[PDB]
Amino acid sequence: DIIIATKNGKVRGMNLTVFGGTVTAFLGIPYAQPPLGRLRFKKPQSLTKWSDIWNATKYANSCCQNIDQSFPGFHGSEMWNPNTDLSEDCLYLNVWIPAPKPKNATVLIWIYGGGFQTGTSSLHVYDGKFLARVERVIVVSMNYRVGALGFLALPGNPEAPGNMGLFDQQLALQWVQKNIAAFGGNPKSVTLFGESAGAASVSLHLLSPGSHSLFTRAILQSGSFNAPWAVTSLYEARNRTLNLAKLTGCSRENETEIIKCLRNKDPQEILLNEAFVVPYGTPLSVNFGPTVDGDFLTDMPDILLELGQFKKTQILVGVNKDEGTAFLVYGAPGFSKDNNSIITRKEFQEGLKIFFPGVSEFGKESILFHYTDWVDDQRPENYREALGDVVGDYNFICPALEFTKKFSEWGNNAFFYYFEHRSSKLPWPEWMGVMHGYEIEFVFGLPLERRDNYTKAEEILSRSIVKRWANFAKYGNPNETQNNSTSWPVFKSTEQKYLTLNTESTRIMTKLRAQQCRFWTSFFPKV
Amino acid sequence: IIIATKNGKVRGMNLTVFGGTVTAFLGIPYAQPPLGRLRFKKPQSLTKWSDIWNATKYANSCCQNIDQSFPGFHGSEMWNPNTDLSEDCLYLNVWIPAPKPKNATVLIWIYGGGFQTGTSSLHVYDGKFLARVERVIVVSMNYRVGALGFLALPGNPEAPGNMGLFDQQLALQWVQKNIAAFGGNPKSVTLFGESAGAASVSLHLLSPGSHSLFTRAILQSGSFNAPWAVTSLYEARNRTLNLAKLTGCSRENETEIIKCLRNKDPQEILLNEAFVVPYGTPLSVNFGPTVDGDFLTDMPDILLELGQFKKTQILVGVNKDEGTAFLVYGAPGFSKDNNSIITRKEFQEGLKIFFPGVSEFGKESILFHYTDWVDDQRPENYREALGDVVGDYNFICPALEFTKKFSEWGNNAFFYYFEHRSSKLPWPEWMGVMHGYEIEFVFGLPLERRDNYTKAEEILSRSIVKRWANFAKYGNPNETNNSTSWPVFKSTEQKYLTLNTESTRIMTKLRAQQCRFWTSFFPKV
Ligand SMILES: *[C@@H]1O[C@H](CO[C@H]2O[C@@H](C)[C@@H](O)[C@@H](O)[C@@H]2O)[C@@H](O[C@@H]2O[C@H](CO)[C@@H](O)[C@H](O)[C@H]2NC(C)=O)[C@H](O)[C@H]1NC(C)=O
Ligand SMILES: *[C@H]1O[C@H](CO[C@H]2O[C@@H](C)[C@@H](O)[C@@H](O)[C@@H]2O)[C@@H](O[C@@H]2O[C@H](CO)[C@@H](O)[C@H](O)[C@H]2NC(C)=O)[C@H](O)[C@H]1NC(C)=O
Ligand SMILES: *[C@@H]1O[C@H](CO)[C@@H](O[C@@H]2O[C@H](CO)[C@@H](O)[C@H](O)[C@H]2NC(C)=O)[C@H](O)[C@H]1NC(C)=O
Ligand SMILES: *[C@@H]1O[C@H](CO)[C@@H](O[C@H]2O[C@H](CO)[C@@H](O)[C@H](O)[C@H]2NC(C)=O)[C@H](O)[C@H]1NC(C)=O
Ligand SMILES: O=S(=O)(NC[C@@H]1CCCN(Cc2ccccc2)C1)c1ccc2ccccc2c1
Ligand SMILES: O=S(=O)(NC[C@@H]1CCCN(Cc2ccccc2)C1)c1ccc2ccccc2c1
Ligand SMILES: *[C@@H]1O[C@H](COC2O[C@@H](C)[C@@H](O)[C@@H](O)[C@@H]2O)[C@@H](O)[C@H](O)[C@H]1NC(C)=O
Ligand SMILES: *[C@@H]1O[C@H](CO[C@@H]2O[C@@H](C)[C@@H](O)[C@@H](O)[C@@H]2O)[C@@H](O)[C@H](O)[C@H]1NC(C)=O
Ligand SMILES: *[C@@H]1O[C@H](CO)[C@@H](O)[C@H](O)[C@H]1NC(C)=O
Ligand SMILES: *[C@@H]1O[C@H](CO)[C@@H](O)[C@H](O)[C@H]1NC(C)=O
Ligand SMILES: *[C@@H]1O[C@H](CO)[C@@H](O)[C@H](O)[C@H]1NC(C)=O
Ligand SMILES: *[C@@H]1O[C@H](CO)[C@@H](O)[C@H](O)[C@H]1NC(C)=O
Ligand SMILES: *[C@@H]1O[C@H](CO)[C@@H](O)[C@H](O)[C@H]1NC(C)=O
Ligand SMILES: *[C@@H]1O[C@H](CO)[C@@H](O)[C@H](O)[C@H]1NC(C)=O
Ligand SMILES: *[C@H]1O[C@H](CO)[C@@H](O)[C@H](O)[C@H]1NC(C)=O
Ligand SMILES: *[C@H]1O[C@H](CO)[C@@H](O)[C@H](O)[C@H]1NC(C)=O
Ligand SMILES: *[C@H]1O[C@H](CO)[C@@H](O)[C@H](O)[C@H]1NC(C)=O
Ligand SMILES: [Cl-]
Ligand SMILES: [Cl-]
Repeated sequence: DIIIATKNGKVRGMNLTVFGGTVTAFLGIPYAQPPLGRLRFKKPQSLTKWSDIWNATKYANSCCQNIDQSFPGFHGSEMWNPNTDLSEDCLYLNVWIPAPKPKNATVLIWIYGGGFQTGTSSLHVYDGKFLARVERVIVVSMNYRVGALGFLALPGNPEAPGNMGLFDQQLALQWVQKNIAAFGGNPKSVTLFGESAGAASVSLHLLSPGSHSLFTRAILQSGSFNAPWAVTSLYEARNRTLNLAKLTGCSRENETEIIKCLRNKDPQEILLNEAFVVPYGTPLSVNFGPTVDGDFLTDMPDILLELGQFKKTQILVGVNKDEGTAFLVYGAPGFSKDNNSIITRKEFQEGLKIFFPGVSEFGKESILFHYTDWVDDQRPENYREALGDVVGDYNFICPALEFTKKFSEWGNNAFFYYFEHRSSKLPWPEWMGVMHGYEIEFVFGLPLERRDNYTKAEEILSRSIVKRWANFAKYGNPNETQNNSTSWPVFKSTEQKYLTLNTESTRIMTKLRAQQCRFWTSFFPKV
Repeated sequence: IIIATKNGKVRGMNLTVFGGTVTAFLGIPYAQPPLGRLRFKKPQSLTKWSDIWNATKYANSCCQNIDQSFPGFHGSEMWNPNTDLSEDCLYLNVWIPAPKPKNATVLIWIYGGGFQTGTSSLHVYDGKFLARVERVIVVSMNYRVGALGFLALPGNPEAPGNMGLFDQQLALQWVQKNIAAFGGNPKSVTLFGESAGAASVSLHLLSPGSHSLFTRAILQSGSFNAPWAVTSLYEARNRTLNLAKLTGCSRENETEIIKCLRNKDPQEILLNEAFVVPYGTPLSVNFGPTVDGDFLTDMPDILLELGQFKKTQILVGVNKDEGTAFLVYGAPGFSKDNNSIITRKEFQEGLKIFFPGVSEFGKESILFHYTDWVDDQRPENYREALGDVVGDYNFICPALEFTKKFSEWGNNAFFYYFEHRSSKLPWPEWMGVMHGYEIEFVFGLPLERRDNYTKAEEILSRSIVKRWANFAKYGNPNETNNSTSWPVFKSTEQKYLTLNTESTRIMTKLRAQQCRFWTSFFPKV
């Protein structure tokens, strides 16, 4: 029988057969009191103690969230939708342990993305059994509250203070500290990693003093807090709180009556109004996300970064080749996943209106001018690819590069990567390229499974990335082997070297998309 | 089998070597691990252990950056560490003839690696052949490299400089207090080393605290007066502060700088070592020996001219093509994968990379002196000139100058010029007889006939092996009847012995016309 004694009680797991070995899995451990009833919109309350044995043998409920139904039946969009029932009672975590039990294993803690409005740790692409099996690491992941239930903010009011989903994540890290030894893991060797809004969350744990003792190192995939979508100003968030009140007939004279009113709405009545709190949004709108709450964040994060007030540790950062393409088929004119989306100069100008709704006509012209110095005038694909790059540079690449620059300037080793391989099984069309989110399956080792019809090159790439990630967690250095391997050098703000990841050649290069990023850092803010 | 050292018992291993047996002790600890509060400090003497230490595997190599310019390539990876890296690395190895001798001369090897890399467990430093064929006891030790071994704030015991030099000194101390228990003679000990190991050896000649720890010295392709060998206290101060800024460790206080640096991950020290110098070259020594006021009481060249050093017999030499290895770590037009033919303009660009602070006039004068072609048709003329510039300035001419001055104090000195290119050499033919590729002949590797060496290579390696062990035992590098006698190097005739498979001649005034530039004109540009 598979039983571990946690400080809240005993849990029962399951045995999994992975590559002729075993992985012990405990799926669905609770780490907090369910945020029901009067605990709606409050920080997670710590768990008590049960006397039974909790049966951690299935994934648990996913937190309440709207679903993406833009392409019914499409594996492309549906692989991100929740694969367990939805409920407000969702504060559960999973643990994958290598067999035979380790004695001081390094722990990798995954934090999913989803614009802070969607996501769940139970998705097939976040399956930590391969990492446990192949690299002997413990893998942990948690469900955290998304949308208004996760990030509604009346700043300074404990009834709805903001950043609750981030405190959710933080509590799960507290659990790993208190309990992971009992499973064989070293609480002094804990590496957070996440993707997109999960990576933005990981960068915010670097800034937040209450997290500093809960992990060792950070891995940020396709996101950072200084991305234009990741943080809301303190008073833009309280404004959206009040318009959600109005949208459900909860406008009141004092804030705590507002909250008491919101607490008796049914989740669906809240999720049904979340889109409407922003006047005019883009496909990258975060309706309810991290804010300056005075608690988890004591200042706008760009200030803390500049002043050097953050955890001093090693980081691993990178981005994908085609971050922007996914968002074009969610609101730009002339774009479909089912045709090759050749657009015109004026469709391109309408695209920019979709993604830059508040920008002047001169600013939209300067973006267009910077992105139309074609190598070949036709190339019908010019304007289609230009728009993908505008979205991808402004929203993911240039901020990740800026964060790594500023962070490395205070003396810790930083490593940067450019992921360039398109998955051979990728359900989206070819013109969308190396999309946002489609390195995750390679980070978790899914191509190591041969019955799954990936290419042998893809198994070798995924085997490499798994090794480099797990070595970075263990040693602070994303090396593969000492010989017959390209050295991944540290990213310093002068040379700015990064490693490229694909099947043909891993190369050291420098100054990734510097001529694009110079626009967003040095011209666009002045517009 | 087991031996009792003054601090506990160690257990060894049997090696079967050329029909006989060699008894090996690999990975004996000789100092406390320089960890935690001991990082950057001198080595702390060890205290007795009650168990039995098992010196049966090579130990951890000291933290160091790894040459990964050529992933897969044997010619560079054979210098990379072949045990795990760790700050816990002050171990040494001992190889003993079988059956046990009772008063064997000891040969102590100090490896090179520009003071930044290296380890005693490399295959080309395997001491079992020397013990088997000549009945000498061979020792080698790991010492700290890079900033972890040579970070200097002069006068502060928390980071004084030369810590890696004192590592070597503590290992020499262990041999004085323990080699007799193994069957060795502490009164017959010869240091030998290559490149930075050779420079290390020559500094042990100058440092009075090492005076009593050895008898004689062998210096392969290096000496302390080489331009890359010693950092000024000025340079060391600029580089320690630069490492502080690069790690986030700038403080207003020296001791706060070091308390911050003791908290850094070793990789955060290693991976910043490269940026502490603005104008680096492929021969840059980021953190090397300094005048610390302890190991070195004064500037080495002063101690040399005044005669303030251990008086004894020394054996010194260089290889024919010392410079070529460095040409593929920076110079333009050079590759291990093509014949590296270059033009006069590319030659001028190589000079820029090797001499970044030299005036345009001085770089012109380097050019002129090295372009008096015997045959001005050969397209490889400039390729050869540049390797000869680097080799003469950095290794050959400093070694000749060192041997001249050392000899003028009544000491018997012997100089050699090694010209054999190994038949197995992984690097292209144009690099010739490279830096570091006499070592495998000195350690007896070609004596193993299941190894793709040539017959001539076995015979050449057997005489070098014999001559070296003879210099250790008797103070004179003699050999067998049919064997050229090796005459003493003296300032006026300047005789040296040539080493190759064809014929070993006696010649005079090695490369005198090249070196006249580096001693008598270059110092004035
Ligand atoms: C003594 O150190 C200073 C500081 O130098 C920089 O070197 C960088 C590569 C990097 O490692 C960084 O940590 C450090 O700041 C040297 O100063 C510089 O000199 C060059 C001229 O060659 C100028 O171009 C730089 O602007 C200047 N930088 C600063 C900050 O002053 C200086 O050269 C060095 N001197 C010696 C003799 O080593
Ligand atoms: C061991 O290593 C090479 C691969 O080294 C390439 O591996 C990359 C991950 C990267 O680190 C890079 O620096 C390194 O050079 C092995 O090579 C490859 O071998 C497979 C078959 O096993 C071929 O299908 C590939 O085309 C080939 N890629 C190359 C050569 O770039 C190789 O087997 C081995 N090399 C040696 C010298 O032992
Ligand atoms: C990757 O590089 C790291 C260096 O950062 C290697 O780390 C040492 O690893 C061993 C385990 O084999 C430890 O016992 C040492 O203490 C580590 N030392 C340091 C300074 O980190 C690691 O072994 C390398 N891994 C591979 C597969 O090459
Ligand atoms: C697991 O590994 C840790 C180190 O990461 C061990 O902790 C030791 O080192 C700590 C450094 O942070 C110090 O607190 C102590 O020297 C030591 N901690 C102790 C003895 O509790 C930890 O012991 C390991 N646990 C094992 C091997 O079971
Ligand atoms: O809460 S979200 O609305 N999630 C819904 C998304 C809409 C964008 C496409 N997909 C995800 C996706 C991923 C890959 C490939 C196909 C589809 C569904 C949201 C909102 C802002 C973000 C801002 C940044 C990143 C993610 C964000 C997610
Ligand atoms: O240890 S190093 O830091 N590494 C750079 C070297 C460049 C020389 C080629 N190799 C080693 C090598 C050896 C032989 C033949 C092929 C290759 C790697 C270093 C740094 C300064 C030096 C200065 C002087 C001498 C040696 C030095 C070594
Ligand atoms: C805050 O937001 C206000 C938005 O008002 C709106 O009405 C609500 C109900 C929603 O449906 C939104 O779509 C509407 O835009 C702004 O009117 C106000 O100026 C903002 N700022 C401040 C400082 O109040
Ligand atoms: C959890 O399940 C318990 C039953 O264990 C069951 O019996 C054991 C031996 C295994 O076979 C297991 O797979 C079976 O499901 C119940 O007795 C217990 O009440 C359950 N606990 C809770 C909290 O529901
Ligand atoms: C779990 O796996 C272990 C080790 O592989 C095995 O000994 C045991 O029988 C399994 N227990 C189950 C399936 O309950
Ligand atoms: C040393 O190795 C021997 C090999 O025979 C082993 O028996 C012994 O347990 C080891 N002792 C140690 C590590 O103290
Ligand atoms: C060798 O060892 C003996 C051991 O008694 C010692 O007396 C002698 O001085 C040593 N020296 C030499 C040069 O052999
Ligand atoms: C160095 O500065 C620290 C800062 O408080 C101080 O405690 C220490 O005594 C200082 N030491 C010297 C020698 O100035
Ligand atoms: C040798 O190779 C290097 C790098 O590949 C190149 O720059 C150089 O021009 C080549 N030289 C010749 C003669 O082919
Ligand atoms: C000698 O060469 C052969 C192939 O040519 C190789 O297999 C063998 O291992 C080599 N010898 C040694 C000692 O490596
Ligand atoms: C493809 O996408 C939509 C299909 O509804 C359409 O508006 C767009 O113009 C189409 N483009 C083509 C077919 O090139
Ligand atoms: C070396 O090893 C054995 C094993 O202990 C030792 O007794 C003997 O002196 C040597 N001889 C052989 C054949 O190993
Ligand atoms: C060389 O070794 C010693 C030292 O001079 C001497 O006794 C011996 O006879 C010499 N042998 C030859 C062959 O020169
Ligand atoms: Cl996502
Ligand atoms: Cl060397």
